Amino acid sequence: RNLSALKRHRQSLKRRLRNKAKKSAIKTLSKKAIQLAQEGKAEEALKIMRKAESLIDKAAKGSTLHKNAAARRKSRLMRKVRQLLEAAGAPLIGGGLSA
Amino acid sequence: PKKVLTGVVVSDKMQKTVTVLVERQFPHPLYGKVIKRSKKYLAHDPEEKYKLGDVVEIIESRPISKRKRFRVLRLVESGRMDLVEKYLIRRQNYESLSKR
Amino acid sequence: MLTDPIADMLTRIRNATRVYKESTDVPASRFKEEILRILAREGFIKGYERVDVDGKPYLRVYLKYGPRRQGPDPRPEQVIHHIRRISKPGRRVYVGVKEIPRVRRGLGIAILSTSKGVLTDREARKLGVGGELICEVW
Amino acid sequence: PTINQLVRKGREKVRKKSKVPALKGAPFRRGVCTVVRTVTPKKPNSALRKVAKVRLTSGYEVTAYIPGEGHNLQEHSVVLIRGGRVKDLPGVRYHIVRGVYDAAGVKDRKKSRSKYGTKKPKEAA
Amino acid sequence: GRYIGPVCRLCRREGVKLYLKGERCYSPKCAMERRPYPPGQHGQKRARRPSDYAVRLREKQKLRRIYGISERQFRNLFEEASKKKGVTGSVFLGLLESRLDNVVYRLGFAVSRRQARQLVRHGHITVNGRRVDLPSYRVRPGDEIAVAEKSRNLELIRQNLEAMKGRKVGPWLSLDVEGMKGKFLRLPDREDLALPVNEQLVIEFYSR
Amino acid sequence: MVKIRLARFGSKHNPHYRIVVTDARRKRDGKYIEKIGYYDPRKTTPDWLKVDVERARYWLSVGAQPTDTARRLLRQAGVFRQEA
RNA sequence: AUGUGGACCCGCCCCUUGGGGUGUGUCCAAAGGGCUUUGCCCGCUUCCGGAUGGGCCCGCGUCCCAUCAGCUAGUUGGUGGGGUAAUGGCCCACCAAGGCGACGACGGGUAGCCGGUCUGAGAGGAUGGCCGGCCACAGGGGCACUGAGACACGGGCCCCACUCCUACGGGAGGCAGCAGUUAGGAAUCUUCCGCAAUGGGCGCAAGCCUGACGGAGCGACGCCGCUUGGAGGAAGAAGCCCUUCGGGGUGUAAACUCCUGAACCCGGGACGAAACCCCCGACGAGGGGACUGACGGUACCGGGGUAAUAGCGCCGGCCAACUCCGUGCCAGCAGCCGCGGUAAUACGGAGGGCGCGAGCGUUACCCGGAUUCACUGGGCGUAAAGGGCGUGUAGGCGGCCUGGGGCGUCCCAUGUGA
Ligand SMILES: [Mg+2]
Ligand SMILES: [Mg+2]
Ligand SMILES: [Mg+2]
Ligand SMILES: [Mg+2]
Ligand SMILES: [Mg+2]
Ligand SMILES: [Mg+2]
Ligand SMILES: [Mg+2]
Ligand SMILES: [Mg+2]
Ligand SMILES: [Mg+2]
Ligand SMILES: [Mg+2]
Ligand SMILES: [Mg+2]
Ligand SMILES: [Mg+2]
Ligand SMILES: [Mg+2]
Ligand SMILES: [Mg+2]
Ligand SMILES: [Mg+2]
Ligand SMILES: [Mg+2]
Ligand SMILES: [Mg+2]
Ligand SMILES: [Mg+2]
Ligand SMILES: [Mg+2]
Ligand SMILES: [Mg+2]
Ligand SMILES: [Mg+2]
Ligand SMILES: [Mg+2]
Ligand SMILES: [Mg+2]
Ligand SMILES: [Mg+2]
Ligand SMILES: [Mg+2]
Ligand SMILES: [Mg+2]
Ligand SMILES: [Mg+2]
Ligand SMILES: [Mg+2]
Ligand SMILES: [Mg+2]
Ligand SMILES: [Mg+2]
Ligand SMILES: [Mg+2]
Ligand SMILES: [Mg+2]
Ligand SMILES: [Mg+2]
Ligand SMILES: [Mg+2]
Ligand SMILES: [Mg+2]
Ligand SMILES: [Mg+2]
Ligand SMILES: [Mg+2]
Ligand SMILES: [Mg+2]
Ligand SMILES: [Mg+2]
Ligand SMILES: [Mg+2]
Ligand SMILES: [Mg+2]
Ligand SMILES: [Mg+2]
Ligand SMILES: [Mg+2]
Ligand SMILES: [Mg+2]
Ligand SMILES: [Mg+2]
Ligand SMILES: [Mg+2]
Ligand SMILES: [Mg+2]
Ligand SMILES: [Mg+2]
Ligand SMILES: [Mg+2]
Ligand SMILES: [Mg+2]
Ligand SMILES: [Mg+2]
Ligand SMILES: [Mg+2]
Ligand SMILES: [Mg+2]
Ligand SMILES: [Mg+2]
Ligand SMILES: [Mg+2]
Ligand SMILES: [Mg+2]
Ligand SMILES: [Mg+2]
Ligand SMILES: [Mg+2]
Ligand SMILES: [Mg+2]
Ligand SMILES: [Mg+2]
Ligand SMILES: [Mg+2]
Ligand SMILES: [Mg+2]
Ligand SMILES: [Mg+2]
Ligand SMILES: [Mg+2]
Ligand SMILES: [Mg+2]
Ligand SMILES: [Mg+2]
Ligand SMILES: [Mg+2]
Ligand SMILES: [Mg+2]
Ligand SMILES: [Mg+2]
Ligand SMILES: [Mg+2]
Ligand SMILES: [Mg+2]
Ligand SMILES: [Mg+2]
Ligand SMILES: [Mg+2]
Ligand SMILES: [Mg+2]
Ligand SMILES: [Mg+2]
Ligand SMILES: [Mg+2]
Ligand SMILES: [Mg+2]
Ligand SMILES: [Mg+2]
Ligand SMILES: [Mg+2]
Ligand SMILES: [Mg+2]
Ligand SMILES: [Mg+2]
Ligand SMILES: [Zn+2]
Repeated sequence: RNLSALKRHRQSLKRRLRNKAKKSAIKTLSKKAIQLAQEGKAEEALKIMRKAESLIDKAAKGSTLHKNAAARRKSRLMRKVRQLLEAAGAPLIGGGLSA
Repeated sequence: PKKVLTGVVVSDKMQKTVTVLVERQFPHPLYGKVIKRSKKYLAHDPEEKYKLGDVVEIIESRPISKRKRFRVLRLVESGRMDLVEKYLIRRQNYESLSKR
Repeated sequence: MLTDPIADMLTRIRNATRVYKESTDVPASRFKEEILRILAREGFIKGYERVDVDGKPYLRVYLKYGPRRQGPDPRPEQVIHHIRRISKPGRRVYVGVKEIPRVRRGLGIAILSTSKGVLTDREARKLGVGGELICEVW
Repeated sequence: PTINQLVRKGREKVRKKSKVPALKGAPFRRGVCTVVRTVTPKKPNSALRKVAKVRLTSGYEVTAYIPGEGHNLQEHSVVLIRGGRVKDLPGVRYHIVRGVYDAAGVKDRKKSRSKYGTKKPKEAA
Repeated sequence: GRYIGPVCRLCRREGVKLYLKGERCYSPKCAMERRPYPPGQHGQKRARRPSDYAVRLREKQKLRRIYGISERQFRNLFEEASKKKGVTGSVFLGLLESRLDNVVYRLGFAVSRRQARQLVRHGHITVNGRRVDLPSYRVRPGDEIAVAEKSRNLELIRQNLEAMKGRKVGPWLSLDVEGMKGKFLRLPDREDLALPVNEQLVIEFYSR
Repeated sequence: MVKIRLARFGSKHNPHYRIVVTDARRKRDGKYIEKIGYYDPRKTTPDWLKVDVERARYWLSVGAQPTDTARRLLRQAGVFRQEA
């Protein structure tokens, strides 16, 4: 009785979860780095931000996040984590930052 | 080109923001008499220098805020509380139009 | 007080003419002047003379007319059949060089203030200007 | 006035009141006859003009004139309203079209049959 | 379609012979000769002074009744004329005269414009070699109107074509009588025919 | 992609295209960016084809894409004949 | 994993509102399928351009009622955040108390806006229907997903209203797509043909889909073109009208005589179609070669060939067209002025006449005439119109001379004005 390209929606369902799943990981990881960069642990912090950075762009290639959004994320991120580690912290690694 | 306008400040009472009063002269579409008008603008003063009377210029800019899309250009003729008074009495007289 | 002096001039004349007099005195200006002038240059008037009256300057304007007609009312034709202010303080009249009068089919003459001064319809067209139409005369 | 005033108010734009409001920008409007009777016109003359009171679509009930000589309209008779007063009879502002719905044309009328809803008669045989 | 029926009532009514029949409207008796008074019961009665409107009216109809066309087709030409250059009025006659069926009357292929039309309509007439059956054709300079082949003969043409030997056809006209063909040469100035009409009034009329 | 194609004009049974540039998702009589000549597919006139052949290649340069029945009327205008 | 190259933080560099350049650190790429296969082709991934299509913002313009005169809590600004392709009070905190309005806010009524369109001498006035550009909606609402792109007519979830199916065991639908039905209404069509052409989607391409479109169908709804004939034909029959009974009219009208010949019958028969593809050349440039027409056996061409529908309005004045009869303020007409009371050119019929003609009238509405909202282009002693009289706020207007500025105004050039 109808168009069988309703798949186009059923297709969306996968693309929905798939790109949704990655997207939760992005933030829950992004979570970590922030808390850590606030408690001096600039070591384990920039291990995550380095992981954060990769998590984003890796989805950016695909159809999830795109454009200046990764940039907008990553910016305000290392625009912040570093601006936390100013609380002594000591740049345990430039392993994220062109310090 | 970005619009260029010239007017008087009537409000400094916003933080780092001001209100510029712009006039324009032109003839009436049907009756040709040359007439004036006014529009207020909310001008950006990110270093609250400009103040009451500052006959100044402003320029169309990216949306600083709602209602607020003009940055100040430059002072032209500071101290003009005489023009300001016109805006003031006019708004004052409004009270004596209160439908009572 | 006089809201409009230029009108007052024209009107002073128009009043004077309708009783057929020699002269017509009127308060002085450098802008009333180069407005008259044409009226002599186009020979609507004899002409004038800057004079003073009671210590105060005026412009005795000398009136032309025509032939002592005959029949009842021998009063001659006027030179100035008609004259009226156009642009006024109540409503200023400006025109591009295109939008410009054909007063009484060439027989009449407009008078206008322009970027070169007190031209006429004919002149302002040829200089290519137009401006504040003062008045029309015939 | 003066020119200043003209900016302050302008000139007012007259407007135009209809004289056939029962129709609503319609050429016509179908209705149903309530009363069918005769009335006396303005002193000017005198007679017994046939008018119907018509309840139409829009709940409206207006007096409509019945023209020509005789008709076929009792009470409950579907009708069609035209537009155009009578002048003699005050209050009436509408005519009835003939030969449409329950109102029929004028019998044995030979001239202005365009009105009077009268079909063309046979002349030869 | 066109007017059909009583014609001679119209050489009259208008009160002026307008040669609308074949030879009759040219023979001693053109609906006017015998009875040069308006048609109907009220014929031999003294006219009352016309209205200015009435005067203008009669003048228009006359002209139209001469060329014999619908009021439809007629007025288009007036407005067309009314729109054009300079005189934007008197030119009118030029547009009327460019009508195929009109020309054919002048070219003496027929005698009544009514007869002319039935030819064009039956397509016994050709233009520049083209079977043209449309009495409204605005012909122009140098266009050529000739009898087609299936009809070069025909009793009705020959005598109608023959009797033309006598008169100087219009300045704007030309005719190979033997060759059965003519040329629209030019636009007939107002001069080129003093019609019994005062076209000034037709203008005056149509600006109601 | 942007395109070059046949935009119908004229009348019923009296075709009279207008050769033109627009978006492939515009209407076939919709708004265009630039007209480049006409085409009566009924050869009812000498001037029954015309191109501004410079512009034609210009849009073709930047990335226009004519139709399987628009190139034919541009191939027939030496747009492709590319010298030696 | 590779990194041309790109992104992010800090630096200086230039430039300048997050533009460009670079330094270091750290993150990012993937794809194969088909062969005239060993070479090419269709695809893949990063970056910069181009072009096209947009998003957001700004100035000016855009209806009626002041018998709506005061409005405002995300209200206004700030700071910092959240969010987006990105600005922003867009959302969220916190801080400040601002923001708007007689130049008409707020409220109410109506409306999709424009190119255009109608009228008008113009200035205007009126209007937005087909066509084109943009906005908005897809039963009423809300929401997000996928995606370059939507919050999506013929995709999805939820609520409501409504209708339908069912062994009732429960589920289903969204014509404002094309036709078509119903209801409402004074009123608006075929449940047609074809992708032949144009355009669009997919594919290397054949080819496929296309109620876009190209045609056909219905409706005098409009514009246009054409027919119901032409020449002849009487001092001018009959019938019908008047009649001062002498006559006049219809009327060259008919008849009648010649001529042509709409229709219809026969034959022929399109344009609209040239490319995609195919050959050689490298499938490119090139010549060249080939298939396909829904409309349709249609228009048009030839021959044959028949005198073949006319109606509607008006005929007191304005306003063109007049006489008998009937009627007797009755029956009736009417756009206004008004006609009918036993002699009606005004009713009704008739003869005749005027006016258009497959049309003629009517009603409704817009503009004109109306210079009767008057800018162009009007008035206020008695015709409608001077505030009962002051003082005065905003506002409008402003004398004589010389400078600077050149806002208005004026000129030129240029872009734009689809
Ligand atoms: Mg997305
Ligand atoms: Mg009476
Ligand atoms: Mg009486
Ligand atoms: Mg009548
Ligand atoms: Mg002219
Ligand atoms: Mg588009
Ligand atoms: Mg080709
Ligand atoms: Mg990798
Ligand atoms: Mg940079
Ligand atoms: Mg991939
Ligand atoms: Mg395989
Ligand atoms: Mg887009
Ligand atoms: Mg808050
Ligand atoms: Mg903030
Ligand atoms: Mg922000
Ligand atoms: Mg988006
Ligand atoms: Mg304002
Ligand atoms: Mg108001
Ligand atoms: Mg509302
Ligand atoms: Mg609406
Ligand atoms: Mg408009
Ligand atoms: Mg016009
Ligand atoms: Mg016009
Ligand atoms: Mg206008
Ligand atoms: Mg409008
Ligand atoms: Mg409408
Ligand atoms: Mg529509
Ligand atoms: Mg549209
Ligand atoms: Mg519905
Ligand atoms: Mg959809
Ligand atoms: Mg939806
Ligand atoms: Mg939408
Ligand atoms: Mg649907
Ligand atoms: Mg439908
Ligand atoms: Mg119904
Ligand atoms: Mg329907
Ligand atoms: Mg249709
Ligand atoms: Mg197709
Ligand atoms: Mg195609
Ligand atoms: Mg393809
Ligand atoms: Mg295949
Ligand atoms: Mg299908
Ligand atoms: Mg189909
Ligand atoms: Mg169609
Ligand atoms: Mg038809
Ligand atoms: Mg009808
Ligand atoms: Mg007789
Ligand atoms: Mg007789
Ligand atoms: Mg005859
Ligand atoms: Mg024969
Ligand atoms: Mg054949
Ligand atoms: Mg094909
Ligand atoms: Mg080729
Ligand atoms: Mg070939
Ligand atoms: Mg056949
Ligand atoms: Mg034949
Ligand atoms: Mg017959
Ligand atoms: Mg006959
Ligand atoms: Mg009439
Ligand atoms: Mg009339
Ligand atoms: Mg009369
Ligand atoms: Mg008698
Ligand atoms: Mg009697
Ligand atoms: Mg009588
Ligand atoms: Mg009497
Ligand atoms: Mg009458
Ligand atoms: Mg009568
Ligand atoms: Mg009769
Ligand atoms: Mg009659
Ligand atoms: Mg005035
Ligand atoms: Mg008056
Ligand atoms: Mg006064
Ligand atoms: Mg009185
Ligand atoms: Mg009075
Ligand atoms: Mg007084
Ligand atoms: Mg007072
Ligand atoms: Mg009082
Ligand atoms: Mg004052
Ligand atoms: Mg002043
Ligand atoms: Mg001054
Ligand atoms: Mg320009
Ligand atoms: Zn005759």
